[PDB]
Amino acid sequence: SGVEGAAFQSRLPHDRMTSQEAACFPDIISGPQQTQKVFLFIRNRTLQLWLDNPKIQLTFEATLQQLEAPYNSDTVLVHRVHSYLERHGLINFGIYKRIKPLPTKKTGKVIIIGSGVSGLAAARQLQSFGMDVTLLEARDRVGGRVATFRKGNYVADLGAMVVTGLGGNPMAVVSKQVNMELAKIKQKCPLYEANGQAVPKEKDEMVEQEFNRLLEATSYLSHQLDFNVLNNKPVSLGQALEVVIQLQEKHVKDEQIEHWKKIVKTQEELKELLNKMVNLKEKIKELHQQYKEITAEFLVKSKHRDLTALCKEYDELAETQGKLEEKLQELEANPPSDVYLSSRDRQILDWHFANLEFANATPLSTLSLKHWDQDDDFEFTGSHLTVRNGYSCVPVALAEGLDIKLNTAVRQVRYTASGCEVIAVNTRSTSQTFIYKCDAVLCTLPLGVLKQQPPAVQFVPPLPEWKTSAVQRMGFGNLNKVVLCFDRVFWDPSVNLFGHVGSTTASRGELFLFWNLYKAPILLALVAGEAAGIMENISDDVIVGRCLAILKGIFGSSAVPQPKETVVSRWRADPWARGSYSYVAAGSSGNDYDLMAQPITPPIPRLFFAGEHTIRNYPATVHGALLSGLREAGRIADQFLG
Ligand SMILES: Cc1cc2c(cc1C)N1[C@H](O)C[C@H](c3ccccc3)[C@]13C(=O)NC(=O)N=C3N2C[C@H](O)[C@H](O)[C@H](O)COP(=O)(O)OP(=O)(O)OC[C@H]1O[C@@H](n2cnc3c(N)ncnc32)[C@H](O)[C@@H]1O
Repeated sequence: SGVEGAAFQSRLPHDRMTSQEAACFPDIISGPQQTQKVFLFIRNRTLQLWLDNPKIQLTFEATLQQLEAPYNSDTVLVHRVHSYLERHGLINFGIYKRIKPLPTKKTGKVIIIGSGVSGLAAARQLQSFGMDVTLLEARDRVGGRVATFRKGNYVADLGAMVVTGLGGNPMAVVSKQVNMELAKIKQKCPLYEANGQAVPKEKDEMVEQEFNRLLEATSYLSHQLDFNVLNNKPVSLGQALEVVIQLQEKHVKDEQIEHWKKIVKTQEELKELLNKMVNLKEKIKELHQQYKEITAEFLVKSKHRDLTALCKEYDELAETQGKLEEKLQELEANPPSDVYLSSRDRQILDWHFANLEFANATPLSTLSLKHWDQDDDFEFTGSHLTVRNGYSCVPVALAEGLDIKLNTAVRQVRYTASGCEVIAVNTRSTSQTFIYKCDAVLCTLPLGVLKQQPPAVQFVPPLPEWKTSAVQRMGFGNLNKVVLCFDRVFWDPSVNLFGHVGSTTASRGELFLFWNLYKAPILLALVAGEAAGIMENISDDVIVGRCLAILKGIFGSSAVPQPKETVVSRWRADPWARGSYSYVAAGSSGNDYDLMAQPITPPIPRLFFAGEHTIRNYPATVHGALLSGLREAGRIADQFLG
């Protein structure tokens, strides 16, 4: 299934046309289904040709010469499919050799706000389409939230560092184009408690099992019993989790109660049984006395078959007594669980919640119970990988040949029914400003900058209410890293990651996870959830000291030398980001991502949007950013080039 795999790798069903293709090829969708079969094959085959060699431009001509008969005869259809694929960034995207050099005459001018992956991806597309494009970047580097530290042989990412499974991932193509080295993340993640001792395989698995069960429960509660609103306030994932935990504790307490009652009941039956036996002994004594006084040949017989009958009674009770002392001791030896989670178990469980806070870049109490995993259905297949040589290799290579103006911060964006003006200032001399005129503006401003109050950049006219309302509802998280560069490796080189279990629920996200990913002796420590924003207020030295303390508790002091180099990110305080990435906040939904993607048009579309926050099925990702850029380049070219 070569062509079939090509469609998969392109996130398209191989045997049916998408709604997009239906709209662009209405004559095919509403026509002979045999022609649709032909359409799909041309489409799947063209994708295969491009995917099999993503370093070279796939021209219409080369596509035609590589298609087998009878397909190579339907010249017009092939061109229509090739044009569509190319326009929408499914082929000829990223970085590749052009066999058809760009035309000197550039049509239409577009200003791209932001030199991150979304802006870079859109820029390269728009340029290859023959448009005049210039990127305005506030920083003194490209890449935005993809940021790599490089010094000597030391390499470390302060922003994006993980690639999520290549099957269907556009980054698979970009990886090949820039020769980026990817290493699969080994699953083994040993956990160490606050005292530094490792958590036994048993408990680790047990608690991880409970974590999974608790999450599954919140999903059942949400997508079955429709428990998504309470007191008119949307329910958060954190909220639902604590409720599920409470029920588990209630259930444990109930089975404990019932058990104690079995004990008490058995204990009462015994006391009462012992009491009638004591009375039967007193009744036997009444006989082993008195009994012994000439008709006796019949009086002794009588007193005998009488005194014995009282033993066919007594030791008979000692029997029905042994069946209780047995039942009793059996119960007081097999007690149900005393608690749902021991104090130590709860801390380990909090580590798993912190991990989830890292993945969504926000405390669980802010996540939408109903929509936090709204995009799960779009995950790519395969192991998640890490960028051994620094993720910045992508934006750096994508910037090749582009007209990028660094140290240029945009402060105003004017858009009228007949053109656009973008005002920016030099960040090195806020005295001098710049005024760039253009036909269209592509804003790849991070959601955190768009939420900023007072606003960092002004829109004239101001953005619509349906747009600003979406920006306000959507969540924008935070996550930070501490890069520790050593001259020696004192950790287990075969382990990619290991966790640090915090002491309290509130600080569970503080330096809870360490990553071993590079050539040089470098460790990355994460700061998630509530800890992320707070720790930004701590100086590098103090935060590094707390890292070494964690490390020394694990590997022993004297084993951990002082770091030669350290880097600490503070994404929330970074004025060009104001956070790490978006998340679906309680009260928001995947629809806000669609609203974020909508162009603003006063008589015709003028202001466009790209960025990790404008792509519903792939939010908060580098690939999502990439795709949003390809998407917008297509929408813009359609408007200005037709
Ligand atoms: C910061 C950060 C982010 C991540 C991550 C870590 C950190 C510390 N990692 C996390 O460790 C895990 C997270 C992840 C892993 C697996 C699945 C999903 C996500 C990840 C990662 O590994 N992998 C990933 O794909 N994305 C990450 N993310 C998110 C991705 O990095 C982003 O979604 C993606 O890089 C976003 O690119 P973009 O093009 O949408 O936006 P920016 O790159 O922010 O560019 C906007 C530009 O506007 C510029 N600017 C600001 N004001 C200006 C103005 N008005 N005019 C001129 N320029 C302006 C800013 O400098 C900025 O460069």
